[PDB]
Amino acid sequence: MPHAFKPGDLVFAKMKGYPHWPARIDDIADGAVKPPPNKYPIFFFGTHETAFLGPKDLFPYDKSKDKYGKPNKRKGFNEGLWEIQNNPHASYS
Ligand SMILES: CN(CC(=O)N1CCCCC1)S(C)(=O)=O
Repeated sequence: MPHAFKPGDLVFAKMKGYPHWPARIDDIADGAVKPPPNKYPIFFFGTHETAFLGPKDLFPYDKSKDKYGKPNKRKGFNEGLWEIQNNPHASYS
């Protein structure tokens, strides 16, 4: 059965107005800003943006890739697909 989300989990993350987007659950570094309660820090591949999202917007990558893992014209998306497939745990700083 599934566990709660944890840092390093890979997902497609959904934001109003954007296609389901390759992303990961990030860690929070020592001394770094924490997310609000019930929210996770989501690192979006390709754009390298962070937003705070709850589970309703997080789709596990293995289950969802056949549906959501296809090229999109949006800035940074295809770069994102390469990152999530080829080096999802690297430093993108
Ligand atoms: C987090 N993204 C949306 C977003 O806030 N923005 C898009 C990038 C420029 C700033 C505004 S995403 C899903 O990576 O496209």
